[PDB]
Amino acid sequence: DVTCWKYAIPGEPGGELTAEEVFASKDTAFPEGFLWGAATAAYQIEGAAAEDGRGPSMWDTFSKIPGKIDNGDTGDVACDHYHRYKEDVKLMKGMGLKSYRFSVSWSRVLPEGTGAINPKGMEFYQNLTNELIANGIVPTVTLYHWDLPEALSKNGGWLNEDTAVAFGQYADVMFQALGDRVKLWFTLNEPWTTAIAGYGQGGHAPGLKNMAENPYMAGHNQLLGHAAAVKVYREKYQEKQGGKIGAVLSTEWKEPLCHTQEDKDAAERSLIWYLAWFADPIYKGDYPEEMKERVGDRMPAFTEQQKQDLKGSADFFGINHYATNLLQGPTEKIGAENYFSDLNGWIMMDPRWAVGDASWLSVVPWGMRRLLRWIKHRYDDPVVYVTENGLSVPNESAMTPEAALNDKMRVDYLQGYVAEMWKAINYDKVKVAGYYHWSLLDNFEWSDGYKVRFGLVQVDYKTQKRTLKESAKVYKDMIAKYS
Ligand SMILES: [Ca+2]
Repeated sequence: DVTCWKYAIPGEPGGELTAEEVFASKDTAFPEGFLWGAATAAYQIEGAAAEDGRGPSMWDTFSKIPGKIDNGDTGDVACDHYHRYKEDVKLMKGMGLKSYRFSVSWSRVLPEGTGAINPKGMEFYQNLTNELIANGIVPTVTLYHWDLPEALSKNGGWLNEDTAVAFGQYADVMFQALGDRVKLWFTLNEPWTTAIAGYGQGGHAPGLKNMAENPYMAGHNQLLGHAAAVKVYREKYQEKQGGKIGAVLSTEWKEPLCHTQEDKDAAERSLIWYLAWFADPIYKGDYPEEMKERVGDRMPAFTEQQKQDLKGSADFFGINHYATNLLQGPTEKIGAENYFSDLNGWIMMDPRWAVGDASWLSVVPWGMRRLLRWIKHRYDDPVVYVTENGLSVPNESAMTPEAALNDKMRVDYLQGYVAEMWKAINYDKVKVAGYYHWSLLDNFEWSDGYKVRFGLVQVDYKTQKRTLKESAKVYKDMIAKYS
């Protein structure tokens, strides 16, 4: 008499409403001033990797090593956005985007990660910022989106607290240069992924392998980096510039496989290990107690000063979200030994769910609603920005370019997840203030290379031609309708 594979919540307001029904309703509206946007990251789109003074990032180093990137791809050229940024901004104007989320290449501004500003690098981000504002688009900026300067990577990267210090000094430089115009700052993008993929599994730069200790240490120093950047911002810039700052965290929604307390506990535990790992420090001042107790001497301890620096170090909750996982309570005692054994949960997908162009991307729109609601509950009703959400259409690169433009699945993903976001705003009272679709452009999808396509806008990498897909046009109409 144990119910499994049944995710509907009895009595949930709006639970049964389809995306079509949500958008057909005359009463469906979004908050005033809602920031409809799209997101990118510097290494994924800019190119010009070794021109105009840019120093190498650890992803330049990583991508040059045979076997690290699928199909031998690199970010050397990417979408050539460094040269073509004016055209890309005009595309965004045409779509009526309210806002754009981009990242700054740390090593384009500070080639060694510290020291002298590279004038042409700084000038690019000033020019990009001005171009956005001149075209009515609100610029929002990610300071760290994985392109750690190689010089810092060589000195231990996020396993070295020196990197956190350097990050704070870099944030300082960017606030001073752009903060008169940029009023929404994201410190780090997906510290989970940097820690696990970059330092734990080695699938991402810098390619290190240790799941017992490295993820927790890399997470630790990223958090210290966040605290340092926010401290600078609050003390030196915030009163004067009147902007806001926060982190961009990430997780799948974690849904219990069965209606048992064991599976409910396992699902909650995965949310803690993925998201609260970073958010409890930022909102409450320390790691979750259950993580400290489970992980023991493999979890670094914050000093008293660090806890003070971390508590309350966000003005909003940035969240990247794509997918949902089912969680099961293990039936045999799991030993705490490494990140995935520590969280004591068995992870799976419902085979009935559609998937994107990688196995991690399950298409489960209601996960968006449930995660947003979870965030509201745990972190005392913060301002929330959905800072990434999007779809890689399976085998899109093997389609004719013409067929790829008719991206019905991406249309359905956009509509579905936005409708469930709306439910969170309307029924669950989550204070969502913006939504940034991943991505404006097809781009360098890290270790998957260019084969995996997330764009609203198709890029022909041979000619660099941009072409709007169906989803871009649907998104344009959505934004105009709900201003
Ligand atoms: Ca200029």
